[PDB]
Amino acid sequence: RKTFLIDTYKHLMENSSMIFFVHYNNLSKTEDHHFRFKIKQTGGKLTKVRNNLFEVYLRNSHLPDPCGFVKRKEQNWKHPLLPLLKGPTATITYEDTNPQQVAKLLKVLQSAQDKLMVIGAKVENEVLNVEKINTFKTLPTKPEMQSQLVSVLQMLSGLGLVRTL
Amino acid sequence: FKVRTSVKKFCSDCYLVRRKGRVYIYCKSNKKHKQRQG
Amino acid sequence: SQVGSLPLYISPEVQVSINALSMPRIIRKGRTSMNISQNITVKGPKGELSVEVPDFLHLDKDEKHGKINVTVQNSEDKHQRSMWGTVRSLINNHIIGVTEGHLAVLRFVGTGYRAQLENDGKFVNVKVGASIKQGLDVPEGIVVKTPAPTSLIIEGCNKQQVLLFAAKLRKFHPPEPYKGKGIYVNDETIKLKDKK
Amino acid sequence: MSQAAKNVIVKLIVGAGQAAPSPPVGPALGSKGIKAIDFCKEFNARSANYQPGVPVPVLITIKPDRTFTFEMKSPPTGYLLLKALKGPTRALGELSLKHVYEIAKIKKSDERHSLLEMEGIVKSIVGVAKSMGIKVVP
RNA sequence: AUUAUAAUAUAAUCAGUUCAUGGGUUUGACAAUAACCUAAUUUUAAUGAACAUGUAACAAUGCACUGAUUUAUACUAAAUAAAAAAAUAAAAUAUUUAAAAUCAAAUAUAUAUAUAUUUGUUAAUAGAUAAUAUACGGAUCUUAAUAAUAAGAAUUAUUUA
Repeated sequence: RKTFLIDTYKHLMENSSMIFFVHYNNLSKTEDHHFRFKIKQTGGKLTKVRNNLFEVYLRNSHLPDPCGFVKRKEQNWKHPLLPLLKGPTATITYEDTNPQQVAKLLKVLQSAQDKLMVIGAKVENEVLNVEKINTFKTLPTKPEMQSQLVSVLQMLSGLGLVRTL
Repeated sequence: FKVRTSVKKFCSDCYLVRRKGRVYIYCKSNKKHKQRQG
Repeated sequence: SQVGSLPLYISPEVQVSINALSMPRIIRKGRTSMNISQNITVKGPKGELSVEVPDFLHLDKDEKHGKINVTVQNSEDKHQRSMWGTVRSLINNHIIGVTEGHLAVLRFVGTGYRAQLENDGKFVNVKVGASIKQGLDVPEGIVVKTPAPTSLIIEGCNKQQVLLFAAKLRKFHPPEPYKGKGIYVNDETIKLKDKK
Repeated sequence: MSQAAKNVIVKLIVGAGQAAPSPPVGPALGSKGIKAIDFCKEFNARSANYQPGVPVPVLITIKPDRTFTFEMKSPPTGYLLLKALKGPTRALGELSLKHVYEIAKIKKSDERHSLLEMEGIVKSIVGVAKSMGIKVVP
C-alpha cells in the first residue's frame, strides 16, 4: 500500500529526536491516549504502522515515496529483517532518539510494557542494534538542548573559533 | 626516503602520490614508510 | 563532478558575477588545451577577490533561495570535470572569506619561542631559536594580530594566501617529535616519541 | 554541552568481595580518585552469606566523583561448575545438563544474570567448562 | 566471476571473551595455543524439566585487523550506512589479460542457413647505469577556434590510392 501512510512512517523516522513505535495489538487505550498526549506535548498524532509496505518503506531510503503501484513482492527481499514489526504497530508521530523525550513516554510505556510490544532499535541516523539496545539505552544522545527546532537548531550561532590561547 | 625501483605502500596510513614524473609514497603515521620510485 | 554539482548559497550582501577577460590566455598541454577566458569575482563586506577561469565553465544564477550552480560544457571530458570541482570549491572559499573571513592561529611552543609585530603589522618578526633574526613581510590582504607573544593569528579574505603565509611562518621551525616544540598551524598534532 | 562522558570501573583481574578496603585495590580506587571504606557498610549488605566472601566479579563502577554505584554479579561463573564438581570442553569433571540447568537457575537467581535466560546461561556454562578444567554433559 | 546501483561520509567498537594453557607479566598482540559462541528488558536464590517460531533464536557483525601496555587500561578496531530516472551505464573483492572455449565477422560445401576452415582479446611511466662530444645520420617532428589558398606527426597499430 505505502502511499501517504508510508509517508507517516517516514514522519516517525524524520529529524529531531525521541521516537515511540509499539505493537498496535494489545495496546492499552488509556496508555495509547497518554502516548498521543506525549506526542501532543511536542505536537502530533499517533500513526498506525502495518508490515508488507513498512519493509518496502524501510527498503527505499531518501527515495521517491512508494505507493499502491509499488508491491512488497515485486521488491527484492535480501534483508530478512525488512519488516521490523511482527504485526500491526501503533506509533505516535515521534522523531528520532532522545532520552529526555522518551523518559515521559517510557513512564507510560512501563505501566503496560507487558501488554504492548516495543520495536527493536533499527539503524536510523546512526546504526541501531536491538541486541545491543541495552548499551544504546545506557549511552543515549546528549539531551542538553530541549528547544530542538525552535531556537538552537541553526540559530544557536555558536562562535567557538579559537577557545584556547 | 627509501629511493627504490619497487614502491609498495606498507601500512593503511601510507598514501601514493604522483609528482615530478615520480611515484612517491608518503605516510601520515610512520615516517620510515617514505619511498620514491627511482 | 560530485563537488561541482553541489550548489552554492549566497546572502544578499555578496554578489558572484562573471565576465570575459581583457586578454584571454591559453594553457597548452601536450595533447589537450585549456583557454582561460572568463573571470569570476566574489565581492562582499570584508573585501573583494577574483578567479580567472576557463571558457567551458559557466555559472547559473537563480533568484529563488539564493542558490547558484556551476556547470561545464562537457562533463565527460576529464580535464573539464577536474576543473569544475576545483572552481566551485574556490568560489565557495571566496564566499566564506568575504562574508566571515579565513583565520590561521599559530601557537609557538618552546622556551623563548614567540612572535612579534615589528613594523606596525607589516613584518612578523619570529624568534624561534636563532642568533640571526627571522621573519617575513605580511602580504596584501593578510592582517596579522598577536593576542599573546606565543600565540599569533593570521587573518584574510583568501583561504589560499593566509594558509600559505602560515605555512611559511611555520617553516622556520616545524614541530620536533622529541619535545613537542616549534610552530603549530591551526589544529596541528605530532606524535611525541618516548624520551629514553 | 553535557553528554554521556566516561569515568572508571574497578576490577582489574576480576576481584573478590565480602566488603573491605582491599589491599592495594582500595588504594587502586584511590588511583581512580575515590575511596573504598564506608561503601563496605552497604557493600557488606551486598557482600556476605554462607559463601566465604565469594570473588563475584567486583563490579566497582564509579561515577564522575567519589559518589558511586558499586555492585557485583552471580557466583563466579566458572566457580559455579568448579564448586559443583569440586576432548569435550576441558573434560575432567563432567556436569550433567540437569546440574548445568541447576547452576543456570543459581546464575539467573542473581539479578545481574536474571536478564540472561537460563538456556543462554547453560550455553555460557559450557563456555566455563571450555575454559576451566570442567565438562558439560549434553 | 561475486556481490550494484544500497561507499568514502557515520558512530559504536560490544554478548562467551578476560578465548582456553602455561604464565612475576600477559583481559589484543608474552610466547606458545585456540578460533567460533551466547546474548534479542522492561524487571531476580542454594537439592530437576527439550528448550519452544515468539512472526521469528540464526546473523563471524571481529578470537579487539593491528599495533599500543609490564599485561591491561587507554586504545583504532570486522559490524558499514546516509546520498539510486532506477539500469542501460560509473560500487567494491578478486581473478583475468584470452577467439583454445564461447561469441561475432567471414570462406567453403548441400544450400532457405545445414557442417568444416579462417579472422577478432593491453597501455604508459619507473627500472635506465663511465670516462675526448649532444649524436633518431642531421634538422627536427605530438597543433591552436579566433584567422591566412594554407598547419595539424615526420610516432605506433591496421589499412586505402
